[PDB]
Amino acid sequence: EGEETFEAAMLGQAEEVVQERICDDELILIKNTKARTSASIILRGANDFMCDEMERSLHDALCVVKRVLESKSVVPGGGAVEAALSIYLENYATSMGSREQLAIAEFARSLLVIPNTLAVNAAQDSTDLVAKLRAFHNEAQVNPERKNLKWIGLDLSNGKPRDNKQAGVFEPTIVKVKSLKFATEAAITILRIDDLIKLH
Amino acid sequence: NTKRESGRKVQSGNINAAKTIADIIRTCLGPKSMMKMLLDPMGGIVMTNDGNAILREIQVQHPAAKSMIEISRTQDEEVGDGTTSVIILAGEMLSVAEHFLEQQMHPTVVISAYRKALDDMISTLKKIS
Amino acid sequence: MEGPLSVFGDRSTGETIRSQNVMAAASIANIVKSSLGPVGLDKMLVDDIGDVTITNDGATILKLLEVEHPAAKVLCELADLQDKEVGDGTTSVVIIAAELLKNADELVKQKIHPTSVISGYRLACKEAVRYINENLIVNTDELGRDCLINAAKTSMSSKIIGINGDFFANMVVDAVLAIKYTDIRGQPRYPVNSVNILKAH
Amino acid sequence: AEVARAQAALAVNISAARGLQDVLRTNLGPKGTMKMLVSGAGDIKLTKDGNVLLHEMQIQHPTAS
Amino acid sequence: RDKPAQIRFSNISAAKAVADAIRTSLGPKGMDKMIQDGKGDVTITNDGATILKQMQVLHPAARMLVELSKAQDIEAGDGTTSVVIIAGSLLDSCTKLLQKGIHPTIISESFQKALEKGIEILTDMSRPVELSDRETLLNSATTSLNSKVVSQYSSLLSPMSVNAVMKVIDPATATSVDLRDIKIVKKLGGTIDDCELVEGLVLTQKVSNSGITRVEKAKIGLIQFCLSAPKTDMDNQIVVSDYAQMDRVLREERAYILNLVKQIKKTGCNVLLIQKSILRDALSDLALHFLNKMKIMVIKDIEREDIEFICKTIGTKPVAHIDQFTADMLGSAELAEEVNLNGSGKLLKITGCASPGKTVTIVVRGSNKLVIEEAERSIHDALCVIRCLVKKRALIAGGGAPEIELALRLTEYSRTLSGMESYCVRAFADAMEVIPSTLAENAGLNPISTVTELRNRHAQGEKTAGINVRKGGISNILEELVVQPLLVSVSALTLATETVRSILKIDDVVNTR
Amino acid sequence: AGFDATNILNKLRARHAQGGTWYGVDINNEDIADNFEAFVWEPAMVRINALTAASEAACLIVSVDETIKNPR
Repeated sequence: EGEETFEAAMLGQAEEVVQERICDDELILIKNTKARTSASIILRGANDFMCDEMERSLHDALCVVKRVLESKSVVPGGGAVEAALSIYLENYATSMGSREQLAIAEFARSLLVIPNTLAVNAAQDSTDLVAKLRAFHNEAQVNPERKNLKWIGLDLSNGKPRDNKQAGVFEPTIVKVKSLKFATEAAITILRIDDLIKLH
Repeated sequence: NTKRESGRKVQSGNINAAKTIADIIRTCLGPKSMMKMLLDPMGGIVMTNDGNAILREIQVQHPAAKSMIEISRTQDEEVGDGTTSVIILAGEMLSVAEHFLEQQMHPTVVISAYRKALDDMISTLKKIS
Repeated sequence: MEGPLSVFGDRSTGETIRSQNVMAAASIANIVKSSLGPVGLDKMLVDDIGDVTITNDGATILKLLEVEHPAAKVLCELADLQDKEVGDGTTSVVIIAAELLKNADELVKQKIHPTSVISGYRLACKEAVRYINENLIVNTDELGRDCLINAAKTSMSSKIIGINGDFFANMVVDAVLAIKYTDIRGQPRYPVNSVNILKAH
Repeated sequence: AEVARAQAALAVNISAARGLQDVLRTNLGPKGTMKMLVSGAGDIKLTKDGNVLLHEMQIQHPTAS
Repeated sequence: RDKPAQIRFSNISAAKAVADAIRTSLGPKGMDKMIQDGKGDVTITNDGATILKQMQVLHPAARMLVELSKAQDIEAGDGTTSVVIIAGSLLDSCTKLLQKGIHPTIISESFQKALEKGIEILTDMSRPVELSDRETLLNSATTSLNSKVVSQYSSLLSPMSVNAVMKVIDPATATSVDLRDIKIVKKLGGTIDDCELVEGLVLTQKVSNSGITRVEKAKIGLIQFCLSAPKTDMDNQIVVSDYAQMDRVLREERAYILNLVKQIKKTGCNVLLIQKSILRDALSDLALHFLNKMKIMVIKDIEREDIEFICKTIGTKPVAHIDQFTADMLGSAELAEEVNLNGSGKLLKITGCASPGKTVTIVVRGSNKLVIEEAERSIHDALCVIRCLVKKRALIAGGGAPEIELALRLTEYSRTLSGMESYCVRAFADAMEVIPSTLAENAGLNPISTVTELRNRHAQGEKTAGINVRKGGISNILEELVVQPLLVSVSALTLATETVRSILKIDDVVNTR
Repeated sequence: AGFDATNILNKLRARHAQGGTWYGVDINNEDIADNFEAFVWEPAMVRINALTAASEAACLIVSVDETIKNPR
């Protein structure tokens, strides 16, 4: 109703409410909202899609800033991070011996299809990438270090390891610890039946 | 369920449906035209220079025969014309590009040649427009 | 479904269904491989007849495929479950599982206790899992030259849509700074899309 | 389904017409005759005129339309 | 004729084919099944123990294995596979003896010999346990509950398992203390820790609301009548052709029952068990409101076992019609209680009920069904494995291992008997060792490694010792923390022993007219 | 010797990830061990000889998808 009285509890508290029209664009701009610091980034595109254009490229930058805040560090994205882990874990198999050279090597060899098929989807394919991956990756340097004496990273819009070591197209540390368990899961999952039967 | 589909077979049927739809329509194109005459399963004949009129009124198929009318209709509404161009253009690019290039065995560089060809096309057009 | 025609219901005993399952895992995991990653080609997939969908995401494809095979079923729902974790690794967790279930099952037959072979896929996991957090080796957004700012510029520069990404190096770090919400359970997590971002060309 | 293209579709056309047409050529001038016409009704009709023969029954082809 | 000969073989064909793949037993072995059923029904199947009873088979010779499955479980509660899987070991010897030319009756009688010689050795190895003290009760519960669903909730369920039998425990050892006395009542709400072993008669009776028969001097009755009213028991002179005619008879129906439920309230009996027998339908839907109005728990046609639990445990009998008040054969309950845990759930507890030193009642509780399940089934075998000790005490091993110990030592009896059957028992004697081999069998490729050595190892560990399938490795198998009561396998032995000679007692199959 | 390849050999490959010196399966002893200490021996010549003749006809026919003949 339009006869209803109005009180000040709906009033915003900030330095100034000032209306700024720039780039043919006016917004109600609440300057330094006092209860909590706030910020809003007005894009400027050449056209509307340009704002969407720049926006999705932010999303790489966006989540990866957020995701490393979720859990610290990362992996190098793509199967390059596991491409070194394979012979790490096949040696981690090898000294174990017996069954423990078998399963532990079976697990590490199975890692390696992802990056190729990643590069395959980018048409940088397989023999090229395994040439790229664990030729860089070494037992001489097994170390994550903080740095590269091997490039264990894989950037994918590409299919190939690249030079961007802040790149948000490498995955964080989060899903990695998860997905491997889930990768171990779908395998161990089907083990489970005991005896066998047919309902008939 | 156990199922997977392999490589060229769809791509072929794509190129197949791509060029075939382009054939009569591109000959129906131009100052010297042709006609695309459908014969209905009922016996009625349908003769139209627009295969979009022909194909929608006849069997529409899961391959690009499904994807040609969508982009024709996409070409139908916006400017209002080019209706016959896209299917003769899309059937034109895909065939000559893919096979030789899939004989060179790669999807990706093929994808880029479009955007490559897009600007020069924009270029020499906007220039020589 | 190969094997005898008299009995059914995933019942061959045998390795027939088992090989079938490493085949049943294959074709399902095979679908993901060409969809694997963003570079994975978008797959036009016909849901009924005119009903059709174009999907390079494994999980979204895994939603579409009704699983008569448990192999198909244990791969789908779990990558569907990893999709309900985040969705990073949907196409990933699928593929390796095609090999590992032959790796998980096989050696348990060969014994050395029934429980041994399984943790080997768990330990090497944890091994890698321990190795995981150890990696700033590539992609350091835990630190960096500008850290998150150039990480933006770099993650811009990776996806970059122009010579921009400079003004957009700061915008992304604004996204964590503009959102102070400090996500619950003690996380200093700032949703990047919860910022007011008002697109005006 | 299937189609026909090039001169294959053309051959079907030009052949069906001239296959139907010379059947009608039996009649013209006075030295033509009156072509027996029996449609689905069963009535015999003898006409040297086109419209009767043409609009009653035809050997069915895309050209016959 | 040839048909008599082939059918026993055809029995041995279908039967023995089933009892074998019935061993993947335990293990994480073999790929999980989505079973399209004989009618086309897709069913996800795992854990052969239930897959035993689950199994739908045809033919007489295959179903006797389900019959065999049903036998061990209800007996002990443990070793559901143990009785069946050895029918694989049996029909091993059988054919070879029929291939040896041994007569079916001799092969039949060969079952009894090895059985006597078998129950000899299993008891010889088994280490006696005290089924009075809480200790091996806890321990046999422990390992069983360690093989049951909840290992974590094996803790509180254990005294609730141990006290349950020790409620019903009989002097020293004997085969007694059944699970029928135990009334397992699933209680929605609470948790598995909240599962409660109650000493007395508890009912699964679930009636309207709460505060209803929570009072003191609330007896639980059985009525083999139900209450009266016009249009209940007493007459109506008015007939309903009319909704108005419908109302005055229902009004007179309600008004009269309202007096009767007072007479049930003043009975001291605040739970009537209202006969499922329907007089007009007996207790009115108009009446249920009124009995509950007096805080008396009755739900329409009360669950029949509750009627018998109150008969059996409490000793309640019907009374005279409430018009006559009650003869008060309604058993003695100075408390009957409706408990809502978290303000939810319907459980009729009869406390102060007559109980005959037995009918201990575990109330298996949880907010979920799975929660109640994981509890309920686990405590069940814990109840059983202790009932096992009580029935037949000590412990053998578990997972088939001690049978190889019997197998080694039985071949020695098969050495002594010096008969055709000494070979027949012998043809069976080592046929026992197939179990741990076939337990470890189903998981994979490059097969042959452990199988013969799954046998060979034990004989290497000789007569006391062998490999423990649950923890791995060779030792005295009977305690690795791998046990089942001595009852379970000797219960497993005879049944399959029995059922197979019937196949030999078959002259020929038939089909009824 | 009645053993698995893998385990027994992974044992060796454990021992060859560890001692690595002569460890190898000893057949009539039905076991694995350092073989040169175990007296299980062969003069290093034929090994390289075999090793030379190993990779050779290998790398030859692997270059053969093409074999040619005459009936005449």
